[PDB]
Amino acid sequence: PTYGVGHQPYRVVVLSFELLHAPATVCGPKKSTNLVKNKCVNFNFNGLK
Amino acid sequence: FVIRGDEVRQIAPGQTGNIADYNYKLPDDFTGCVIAWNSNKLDSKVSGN
Repeated sequence: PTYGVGHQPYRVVVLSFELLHAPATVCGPKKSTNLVKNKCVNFNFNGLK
Repeated sequence: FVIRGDEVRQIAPGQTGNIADYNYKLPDDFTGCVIAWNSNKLDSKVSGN
């Protein structure tokens, strides 16, 4: 505990994603909406705008 | 130089003690290396040095 700041232990966590077109298993928290067909709409499918 | 083995922890950035503040002080923003090894075989006298 008496070491300098440059020698004190640091806990490190590394997150590695593999963003891809495969069907995602982990997704952020969002809300679904009813499906609308046959008109000009702005859609968002699993992060694909 | 030569110091007592226990005092070897006082030669480091951000340290305090007796050798650190009265004999040899290293800067907080210090870059380099420190090398210390036991030398009881070379600098010891039975009577006392």
